[PDB]
Amino acid sequence: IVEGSDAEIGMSPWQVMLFRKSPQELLCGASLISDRWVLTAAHCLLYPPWDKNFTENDLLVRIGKHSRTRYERNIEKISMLEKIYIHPRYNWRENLDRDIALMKLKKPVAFSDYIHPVCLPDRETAASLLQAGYKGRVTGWGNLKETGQPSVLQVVNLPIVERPVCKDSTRIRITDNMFCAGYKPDEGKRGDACEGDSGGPFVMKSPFNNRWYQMGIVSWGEGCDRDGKYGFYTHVFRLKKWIQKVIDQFG
Amino acid sequence: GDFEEIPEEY
Amino acid sequence: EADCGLRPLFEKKSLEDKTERELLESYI
Ligand SMILES: CC(C)C[C@@H](N)C(=O)N1CCC[C@H]1C(=O)NCc1ccc(C(=N)N)cc1
Ligand code: NA
Ligand code: NA
Repeated sequence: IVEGSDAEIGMSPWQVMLFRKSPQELLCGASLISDRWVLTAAHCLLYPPWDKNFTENDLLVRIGKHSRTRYERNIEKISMLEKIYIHPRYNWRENLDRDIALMKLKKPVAFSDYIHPVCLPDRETAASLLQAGYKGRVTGWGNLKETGQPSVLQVVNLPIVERPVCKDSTRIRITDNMFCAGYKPDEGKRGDACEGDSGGPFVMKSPFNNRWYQMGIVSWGEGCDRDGKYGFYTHVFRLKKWIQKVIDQFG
Repeated sequence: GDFEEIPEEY
Repeated sequence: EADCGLRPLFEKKSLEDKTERELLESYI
Protein backbone atom coordinates (compact mmCIF):
# COMPACT_ATOMS: atom_id res chain seq x y z
CA ILE A 1 0.00 0.00 0.00
CA VAL A 2 1.38 3.36 -1.08
CA GLU A 3 0.66 6.47 0.99
CA GLY A 4 -1.50 4.58 3.46
CA SER A 5 -1.26 4.24 7.25
CA ASP A 6 -0.71 1.48 9.79
CA ALA A 7 -3.92 -0.36 10.50
CA GLU A 8 -5.47 -0.37 13.97
CA ILE A 9 -5.65 -3.69 15.80
CA GLY A 10 -8.72 -5.63 14.66
CA MET A 11 -9.54 -3.05 11.94
CA SER A 12 -9.62 -5.65 9.13
CA PRO A 13 -10.21 -8.97 10.82
CA TRP A 14 -11.11 -10.53 7.47
CA GLN A 15 -7.57 -9.82 6.14
CA VAL A 16 -5.78 -12.96 5.04
CA MET A 17 -2.11 -13.33 4.11
CA LEU A 18 -1.25 -15.94 1.47
CA PHE A 19 2.09 -17.37 2.46
CA ARG A 20 4.54 -19.38 0.40
CA LYS A 21 5.80 -22.48 2.31
CA SER A 22 9.28 -22.58 0.75
CA PRO A 23 10.83 -20.11 0.41
CA GLN A 24 8.75 -18.67 3.24
CA GLU A 25 7.44 -15.38 1.93
CA LEU A 26 4.35 -13.26 1.39
CA LEU A 27 2.59 -14.14 -1.84
CA CYS A 28 -0.59 -12.12 -1.77
CA GLY A 29 -3.48 -10.82 0.25
CA ALA A 30 -6.89 -12.36 0.53
CA SER A 31 -10.09 -12.20 2.57
CA LEU A 32 -12.03 -14.42 4.89
CA ILE A 33 -15.65 -14.85 3.76
CA SER A 34 -16.70 -17.60 6.19
CA ASP A 35 -15.16 -20.11 8.56
CA ARG A 36 -13.72 -22.21 5.71
CA TRP A 37 -13.63 -20.03 2.55
CA VAL A 38 -11.02 -17.44 1.52
CA LEU A 39 -11.38 -15.12 -1.48
CA THR A 40 -8.39 -13.89 -3.50
CA ALA A 41 -7.18 -12.85 -6.96
CA ALA A 42 -6.74 -15.61 -9.55
CA HIS A 43 -3.42 -14.10 -10.65
CA CYS A 44 -2.04 -14.79 -7.15
CA LEU A 45 -2.35 -18.46 -7.94
CA LEU A 46 -2.08 -18.67 -11.73
CA TYR A 47 -0.14 -16.38 -14.04
CA PRO A 48 1.63 -18.28 -16.83
CA PRO A 49 3.56 -15.28 -18.21
CA TRP A 50 5.46 -15.32 -14.94
CA ASP A 51 5.46 -19.09 -14.68
CA LYS A 52 3.16 -18.86 -11.69
CA ASN A 53 0.96 -21.90 -11.04
CA PHE A 54 0.55 -22.78 -7.37
CA THR A 55 -1.06 -25.86 -5.95
CA GLU A 56 -2.83 -26.25 -2.60
CA ASN A 57 0.25 -27.80 -0.98
CA ASP A 58 2.50 -24.90 -1.99
CA LEU A 59 0.62 -22.58 0.26
CA LEU A 60 -0.62 -21.57 3.67
CA VAL A 61 -3.32 -19.08 4.78
CA ARG A 62 -2.50 -16.87 7.79
CA ILE A 63 -5.48 -15.20 9.47
CA GLY A 64 -5.72 -12.60 12.23
CA LYS A 65 -2.42 -10.96 11.37
CA HIS A 66 -1.12 -7.48 11.92
CA SER A 67 2.63 -7.78 11.70
CA ARG A 68 3.97 -8.66 8.24
CA THR A 69 6.97 -10.77 9.16
CA ARG A 70 6.42 -11.79 12.76
CA TYR A 71 4.86 -15.06 13.95
CA GLU A 72 1.92 -13.73 16.01
CA ARG A 73 1.63 -16.28 18.67
CA ASN A 74 -1.77 -16.73 20.34
CA ILE A 75 -3.31 -14.46 17.74
CA GLU A 76 -2.86 -15.51 14.13
CA LYS A 77 -4.16 -18.84 12.90
CA ILE A 78 -2.48 -20.76 10.07
CA SER A 79 -4.62 -22.95 7.80
CA MET A 80 -3.99 -25.48 5.05
CA LEU A 81 -5.77 -25.48 1.74
CA GLU A 82 -8.13 -28.30 0.86
CA LYS A 83 -8.89 -26.94 -2.61
CA ILE A 84 -8.34 -24.01 -4.99
CA TYR A 85 -11.05 -22.83 -7.42
CA ILE A 86 -10.09 -20.34 -10.14
CA HIS A 87 -12.76 -18.63 -12.33
CA PRO A 88 -13.01 -20.80 -15.49
CA ARG A 89 -12.94 -17.62 -17.74
CA TYR A 90 -10.17 -15.78 -15.86
CA ASN A 91 -8.32 -13.91 -18.63
CA TRP A 92 -4.62 -14.14 -17.77
CA ARG A 93 -3.67 -13.77 -21.42
CA GLU A 94 -4.85 -10.19 -21.80
CA ASN A 95 -6.38 -7.98 -19.12
CA LEU A 96 -6.99 -10.12 -16.00
CA ASP A 97 -10.71 -10.08 -16.64
CA ARG A 98 -12.52 -12.14 -13.94
CA ASP A 99 -9.49 -12.03 -11.62
CA ILE A 100 -11.00 -14.07 -8.81
CA ALA A 101 -10.41 -17.37 -7.02
CA LEU A 102 -11.74 -19.26 -3.96
CA MET A 103 -9.74 -21.31 -1.52
CA LYS A 104 -11.42 -23.94 0.68
CA LEU A 105 -9.69 -24.56 4.05
CA LYS A 106 -8.85 -28.02 5.41
CA LYS A 107 -10.50 -27.14 8.74
CA PRO A 108 -12.82 -24.31 9.90
CA VAL A 109 -10.95 -21.38 11.43
CA ALA A 110 -11.98 -20.18 14.86
CA PHE A 111 -13.30 -16.64 14.96
CA SER A 112 -11.82 -14.21 17.46
CA ASP A 113 -11.31 -10.51 18.14
CA TYR A 114 -8.82 -10.60 15.27
CA ILE A 115 -10.49 -13.12 12.91
CA HIS A 116 -13.93 -12.43 11.46
CA PRO A 117 -15.54 -12.70 8.01
CA VAL A 118 -16.43 -9.78 5.74
CA CYS A 119 -19.80 -9.67 3.92
CA LEU A 120 -20.23 -10.12 0.19
CA PRO A 121 -22.58 -7.58 -1.42
CA ASP A 122 -26.10 -8.30 -2.55
CA ARG A 123 -27.43 -6.44 -5.60
CA GLU A 124 -28.94 -3.54 -3.69
CA THR A 125 -25.86 -2.81 -1.60
CA ALA A 126 -23.70 -2.84 -4.72
CA ALA A 127 -26.03 -0.60 -6.62
CA SER A 128 -26.12 1.84 -3.76
CA LEU A 129 -22.41 1.91 -2.98
CA LEU A 130 -20.57 1.42 -6.25
CA GLN A 131 -20.75 5.05 -7.33
CA ALA A 132 -18.07 7.40 -8.50
CA GLY A 133 -16.69 9.41 -5.56
CA TYR A 134 -17.82 6.97 -2.86
CA LYS A 135 -14.79 5.73 -0.90
CA GLY A 136 -13.76 2.20 -0.05
CA ARG A 137 -10.78 0.89 1.88
CA VAL A 138 -7.90 -1.27 0.77
CA THR A 139 -5.53 -3.14 3.04
CA GLY A 140 -2.40 -5.13 2.65
CA TRP A 141 1.24 -5.89 3.36
CA GLY A 142 2.48 -5.01 -0.11
CA ASN A 143 5.12 -2.50 -1.17
CA LEU A 144 5.09 0.98 0.30
CA LYS A 145 6.43 2.37 -2.93
CA GLU A 146 6.87 1.71 -6.62
CA THR A 147 10.65 1.43 -6.75
CA GLY A 148 10.03 -0.73 0.94
CA GLN A 149 7.92 -3.29 2.87
CA PRO A 150 5.81 -2.41 5.95
CA SER A 151 6.20 -3.70 9.46
CA VAL A 152 2.46 -3.92 9.94
CA LEU A 153 -0.75 -4.07 7.86
CA GLN A 154 -1.41 -0.91 5.94
CA VAL A 155 -4.72 0.80 5.14
CA VAL A 156 -5.81 3.43 2.67
CA ASN A 157 -9.19 4.88 1.71
CA LEU A 158 -9.84 5.63 -1.97
CA PRO A 159 -12.71 7.02 -4.04
CA ILE A 160 -14.30 4.96 -6.83
CA VAL A 161 -13.61 6.60 -10.20
CA GLU A 162 -16.02 7.13 -13.08
CA ARG A 163 -15.71 4.47 -15.79
CA PRO A 164 -14.73 6.87 -18.65
CA VAL A 165 -11.87 8.23 -16.48
CA CYS A 166 -10.79 4.65 -15.71
CA LYS A 167 -10.88 3.87 -19.41
CA ASP A 168 -8.96 6.96 -20.57
CA SER A 169 -6.21 6.36 -18.00
CA THR A 170 -4.88 3.24 -19.70
CA ARG A 171 -4.37 1.43 -22.99
CA ILE A 172 -5.59 -1.87 -21.42
CA ARG A 173 -9.11 -3.03 -22.28
CA ILE A 174 -11.35 -2.52 -19.21
CA THR A 175 -14.40 -4.78 -18.64
CA ASP A 176 -17.64 -4.63 -16.65
CA ASN A 177 -16.00 -7.07 -14.18
CA MET A 178 -13.56 -4.37 -13.08
CA PHE A 179 -13.70 -0.99 -11.38
CA CYS A 180 -10.96 1.54 -10.66
CA ALA A 181 -10.32 3.65 -7.58
CA GLY A 182 -7.96 6.42 -6.53
CA TYR A 183 -7.48 10.15 -6.40
CA LYS A 184 -7.08 12.39 -9.43
CA PRO A 185 -3.99 14.57 -9.72
CA ASP A 186 -6.17 17.61 -9.11
CA GLU A 187 -7.67 16.09 -5.97
CA GLY A 188 -4.40 16.44 -4.11
CA LYS A 189 -4.60 13.41 -1.77
CA ARG A 190 -3.06 10.19 -3.03
CA GLY A 191 -2.65 6.48 -2.23
CA ASP A 192 -2.85 3.18 -4.04
CA ALA A 193 -2.44 -0.53 -3.76
CA CYS A 194 0.81 -2.04 -5.10
CA GLU A 195 2.59 -5.36 -5.63
CA GLY A 196 2.03 -7.67 -2.67
CA ASP A 197 -1.46 -6.16 -2.05
CA SER A 198 -2.85 -8.37 -4.80
CA GLY A 199 -5.89 -10.45 -3.83
CA GLY A 200 -6.72 -8.32 -0.80
CA PRO A 201 -10.06 -6.66 -0.26
CA PHE A 202 -11.57 -3.34 -1.29
CA VAL A 203 -14.24 -2.85 1.41
CA MET A 204 -17.04 -0.40 2.05
CA LYS A 205 -19.10 0.19 5.20
CA SER A 206 -22.77 0.11 4.39
CA PRO A 207 -24.57 3.10 5.93
CA PHE A 208 -27.83 1.12 5.85
CA ASN A 209 -26.79 -1.65 8.23
CA ASN A 210 -23.28 -0.58 9.34
CA ARG A 211 -21.69 -3.79 8.08
CA TRP A 212 -18.54 -4.05 5.98
CA TYR A 213 -18.87 -5.48 2.48
CA GLN A 214 -16.12 -6.56 0.14
CA MET A 215 -16.82 -4.81 -3.16
CA GLY A 216 -13.46 -5.44 -4.86
CA ILE A 217 -10.31 -7.50 -5.04
CA VAL A 218 -6.92 -5.87 -5.62
CA SER A 219 -6.12 -6.93 -9.18
CA TRP A 220 -3.83 -4.77 -11.31
CA GLY A 221 -2.33 -1.41 -12.06
CA GLU A 222 0.47 0.26 -13.97
CA GLY A 223 3.08 1.30 -11.48
CA CYS A 224 1.77 2.36 -8.04
CA ASP A 225 0.31 5.72 -6.98
CA ARG A 226 1.22 7.34 -10.31
CA ASP A 227 -0.50 10.62 -11.17
CA GLY A 228 -3.21 9.97 -13.74
CA LYS A 229 -3.34 6.19 -13.10
CA TYR A 230 -5.83 4.28 -10.95
CA GLY A 231 -5.82 0.91 -9.24
CA PHE A 232 -8.06 -1.76 -10.78
CA TYR A 233 -10.25 -4.08 -8.74
CA THR A 234 -12.18 -7.23 -9.53
CA HIS A 235 -15.91 -6.44 -9.25
CA VAL A 236 -17.01 -8.92 -6.65
CA PHE A 237 -20.76 -8.50 -7.11
CA ARG A 238 -20.52 -9.14 -10.85
CA LEU A 239 -18.91 -12.55 -10.26
CA LYS A 240 -21.13 -13.43 -7.33
CA LYS A 241 -23.06 -16.12 -9.13
CA TRP A 242 -19.87 -18.04 -9.73
CA ILE A 243 -18.89 -17.60 -6.07
CA GLN A 244 -22.11 -18.97 -4.71
CA LYS A 245 -22.21 -21.72 -7.29
CA VAL A 246 -18.77 -22.91 -6.10
CA ILE A 247 -19.59 -22.73 -2.40
CA ASP A 248 -23.01 -24.25 -3.00
CA GLN A 249 -21.58 -27.11 -5.09
CA PHE A 250 -18.62 -27.74 -2.83
CA GLY A 251 -20.17 -26.64 0.46
CA GLY B 1 13.58 -14.37 4.41
CA ASP B 2 12.79 -11.55 6.80
CA PHE B 3 9.99 -13.72 7.99
CA GLU B 4 10.00 -15.33 11.41
CA GLU B 5 9.81 -19.12 11.14
CA ILE B 6 6.36 -20.56 11.71
CA PRO B 7 5.86 -23.62 13.94
CA GLU B 8 7.09 -26.66 12.02
CA GLU B 9 3.65 -28.19 12.53
CA TYR B 10 2.21 -25.97 9.78
CA GLU C 1 -23.16 -15.27 7.37
CA ALA C 2 -25.31 -13.96 10.19
CA ASP C 3 -22.62 -11.77 11.74
CA CYS C 4 -20.43 -11.05 8.75
CA GLY C 5 -18.93 -7.59 8.55
CA LEU C 6 -19.28 -6.61 12.23
CA ARG C 7 -15.85 -6.37 13.75
CA PRO C 8 -15.46 -7.57 17.38
CA LEU C 9 -13.21 -4.65 18.35
CA PHE C 10 -15.29 -1.93 16.63
CA GLU C 11 -18.93 -2.44 15.58
CA LYS C 12 -19.54 -5.12 18.19
CA LYS C 13 -18.38 -2.66 20.91
CA SER C 14 -19.80 0.47 19.24
CA LEU C 15 -16.27 1.80 18.71
CA GLU C 16 -15.32 3.62 15.46
CA ASP C 17 -11.95 3.29 13.83
CA LYS C 18 -9.95 6.40 13.03
CA THR C 19 -10.99 6.91 9.40
CA GLU C 20 -14.30 5.07 8.76
CA ARG C 21 -16.04 8.40 8.96
CA GLU C 22 -14.27 9.54 5.78
CA LEU C 23 -16.09 6.69 4.02
CA LEU C 24 -19.48 7.65 5.53
CA GLU C 25 -18.99 11.24 4.47
CA SER C 26 -18.39 10.24 0.82
CA TYR C 27 -21.73 8.31 0.68
CA ILE C 28 -23.63 11.46 -0.25
C1 LIG D 1 -1.72 -7.49 -17.46
C2 LIG D 1 -2.28 -6.53 -16.36
C3 LIG D 1 -3.71 -6.10 -16.82
C4 LIG D 1 -1.32 -5.35 -15.98
C5 LIG D 1 -0.05 -5.67 -15.12
N1 LIG D 1 0.70 -4.41 -14.86
C6 LIG D 1 -0.47 -6.22 -13.75
O1 LIG D 1 -0.90 -5.38 -12.96
N2 LIG D 1 -0.36 -7.47 -13.46
C7 LIG D 1 0.34 -8.30 -14.43
C8 LIG D 1 0.18 -9.64 -13.71
C9 LIG D 1 -0.34 -9.42 -12.29
C10 LIG D 1 -0.86 -7.96 -12.21
C11 LIG D 1 -0.24 -7.26 -11.00
O2 LIG D 1 0.96 -7.01 -11.11
N3 LIG D 1 -1.00 -7.05 -10.00
C12 LIG D 1 -0.32 -6.44 -8.84
C13 LIG D 1 -0.78 -4.97 -8.69
C14 LIG D 1 -0.13 -3.93 -9.36
C15 LIG D 1 -0.53 -2.59 -9.23
C16 LIG D 1 -1.62 -2.28 -8.41
C17 LIG D 1 -2.08 -0.84 -8.25
N4 LIG D 1 -3.25 -0.61 -7.78
N5 LIG D 1 -1.27 0.09 -8.60
C18 LIG D 1 -2.26 -3.32 -7.74
C19 LIG D 1 -1.86 -4.65 -7.87
NA1 NA E 1 -7.99 3.85 -22.88
NA1 NA F 1 -2.91 7.64 -9.15
